Amino acid sequence: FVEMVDNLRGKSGQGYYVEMTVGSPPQTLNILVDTGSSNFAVGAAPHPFLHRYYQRQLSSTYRDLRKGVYVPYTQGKWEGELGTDLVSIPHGPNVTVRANIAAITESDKFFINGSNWEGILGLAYAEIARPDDSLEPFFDSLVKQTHVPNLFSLQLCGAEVLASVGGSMIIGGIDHSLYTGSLWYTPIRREWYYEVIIVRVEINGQDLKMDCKEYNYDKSIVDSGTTNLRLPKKVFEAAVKSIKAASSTEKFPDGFWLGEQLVCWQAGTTPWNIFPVISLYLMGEVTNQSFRITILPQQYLRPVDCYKFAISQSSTGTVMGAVIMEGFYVVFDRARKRIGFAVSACDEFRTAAVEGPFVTLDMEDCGY
Ligand SMILES: CN1C(=O)[C@@](c2ccc(OC(F)F)cc2)(c2ccc(F)c(C#CCCCF)c2)N=C1N
Repeated sequence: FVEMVDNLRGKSGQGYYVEMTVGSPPQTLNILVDTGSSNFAVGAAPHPFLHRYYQRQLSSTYRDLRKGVYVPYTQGKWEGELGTDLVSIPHGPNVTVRANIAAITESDKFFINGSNWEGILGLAYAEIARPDDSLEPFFDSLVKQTHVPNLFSLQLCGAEVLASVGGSMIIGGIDHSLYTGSLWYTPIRREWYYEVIIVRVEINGQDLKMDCKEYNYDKSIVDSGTTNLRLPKKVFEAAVKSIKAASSTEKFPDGFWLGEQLVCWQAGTTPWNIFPVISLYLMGEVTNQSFRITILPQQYLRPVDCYKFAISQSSTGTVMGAVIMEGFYVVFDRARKRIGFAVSACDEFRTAAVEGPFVTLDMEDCGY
């Protein structure tokens, strides 16, 4: 998997993308790695934010499925045309797949100005594919057509323009050099999103003491296509109160805590130690057993030395977005219906951690 290391790039808050080629001859595009959706959806017509796009006309191997797709969603919308073509990942496995491609012809608030990607690689399951679950997701095609093992892993690394970020998507395996210590696994509750179960939450060692159903209300998911840790309303309010209290030696405006206003210190003086660590305890493979992943302010204050608060409110459940994933090497073990976490290879007092087991009772009752 040596050749797949550092195959991801992005700008802070604009997602991580992998280089792909579509069609014959190959057309090079940058594609968002998105565990929170299930379509391979690519810009296929001019757009003000797109500097290149997929040209079906130019591909000898393109096949029209003669059906459209319209996807309205919360933040925006897109419209397109379904078909198939040959798809490769130059810094991925040495294979070529015939995949479904939604060629986006019209969109609103979908593409991001300056992001440097032109499409999305939906890595989640067929249940949430558009227009419906009959449209085989890319990874499913890849596994069915090739000898690639049914697993992928993501090392998303942190670190005037938006700061450039990097990482690795290891397709078909686990690269031991990308993590230290043990890999701890949480069950995939249901194969639609990468749905998981959080059984408790601590801020600086202090239990939020909520009924665990609250942490998963109405679901909890692992989503590389979301920047923030997003939390259900009641959990969000409990969390910010706790973080405000720990960092009380300094005062910040409401705009900061609402994740919309930046906060600055002079270069090098960021008081990391006034901000608490946050531990999410995930359901273990064994009943009554959990493990915790612990994240630092360095993860949840996102650089814009100016930072935005990267924890925000959700009405669609918990979203463990890039800022959770950036602490860790994350294994999407589809074959064994489980997601692994270990401390990623990528300050002086604190470190991100993955630690277990911890005995917490009635974990199945945390669902919903
Ligand atoms: C939450 N989320 C989205 O809204 C979405 C998405 C993807 C496909 C969809 O339709 C499907 F049918 F093609 C609908 C929604 C998404 C859409 C547009 C975007 F610029 C981004 C992004 C980004 C970079 C910041 C976090 F990286 C994510 N991906 C996620 N995880």
